[PDB]
Amino acid sequence: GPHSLSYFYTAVSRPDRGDSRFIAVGYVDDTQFVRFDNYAPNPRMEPRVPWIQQEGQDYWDEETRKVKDNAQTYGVGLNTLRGYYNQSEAGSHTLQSMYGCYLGPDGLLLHGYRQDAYDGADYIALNEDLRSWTAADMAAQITKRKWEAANVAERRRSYLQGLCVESLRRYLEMGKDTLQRAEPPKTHVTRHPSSDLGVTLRCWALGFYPKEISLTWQREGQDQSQDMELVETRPSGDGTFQKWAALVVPPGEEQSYTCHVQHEGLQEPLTLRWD
Amino acid sequence: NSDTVGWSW
Amino acid sequence: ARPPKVQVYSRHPAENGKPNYLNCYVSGFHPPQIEIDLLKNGEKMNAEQSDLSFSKDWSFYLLVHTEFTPNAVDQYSCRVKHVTLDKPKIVKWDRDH
Repeated sequence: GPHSLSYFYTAVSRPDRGDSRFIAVGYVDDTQFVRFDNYAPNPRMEPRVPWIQQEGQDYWDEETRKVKDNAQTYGVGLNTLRGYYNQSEAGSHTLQSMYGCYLGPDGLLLHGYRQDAYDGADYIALNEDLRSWTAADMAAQITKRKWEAANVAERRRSYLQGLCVESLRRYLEMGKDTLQRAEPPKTHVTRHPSSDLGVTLRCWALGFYPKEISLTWQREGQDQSQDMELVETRPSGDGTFQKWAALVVPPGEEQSYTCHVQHEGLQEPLTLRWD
Repeated sequence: NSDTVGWSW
Repeated sequence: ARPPKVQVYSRHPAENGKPNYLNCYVSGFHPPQIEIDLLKNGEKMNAEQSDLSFSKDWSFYLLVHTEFTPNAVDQYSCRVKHVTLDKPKIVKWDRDH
């Protein structure tokens, strides 16, 4: 509902050879806008949508600076967490972070977050009040005490409340023609007679944005939604998304089943059938 | 704009 | 380590002899090291790979994609190699799924 800006950091350790790969991606809602990779020679913060090229080179230099520095913080942090868990230097390990802000009716911050995972598992998270931490295990209590005593919460809070939402507003203005348009699903139902007599009905939703959508199948006699084969929501390749939900129905009974499509790009919910 | 992430874990 | 889920699909409904985009979506995997190849009749196609990102559950997702004009004989498939799979996962493109 409210717009958001987020960054996704992935740091991977290299077995017994001291470096660490750092990958960062920037999103405004469900649209990737920036990227950074320190495998590249002379790594830089690079744009990955047309609109962010509105920003001049001052922006790109500064952001490049800050994600290079962040990148070495994550290298050290990898070696530290490997310390806490008493792991060897022969295996590769992963340190991930995601953080971001949602812009509220005020022009201010609705809510914001910062979460950290080690080897794919929850490690530490900032709480809703932006003044306290939640440690996922024994080691994250070490990190937690450290971060309370140093008031790291106020660094992430002043960022979320200040720079994060201000930049979010600017980015929403720059890409006004793409980021503020919710695009509804184009929908239709296909029919596949296939199991001697069972017929497969497949309800498609293509071309929509943002990501979140709901598709369910309903049968005329029953209040609960039907069992269905549902694919994970997937990118179209052009900035939109797509999904389908299918089920097998007895031959001749297709008009008992309805597909229900909910998306915030639609005026009201959509009912659709094999016509 | 990025956060500045500088404190050790 | 969690295995990857792999989807192969066109951006638009397939029409023989009319240009489209072939996508290979790979998600839910950990760790992030992976090999994703779009195959046209067993031979790797030149395709761009998206920048590494992850979901709220920390599992990774990547999109490999290139242009294609499908017909009634060309066989498209996506080949994935990850530490969770000892033999590669090949999923063949189907216009209906």
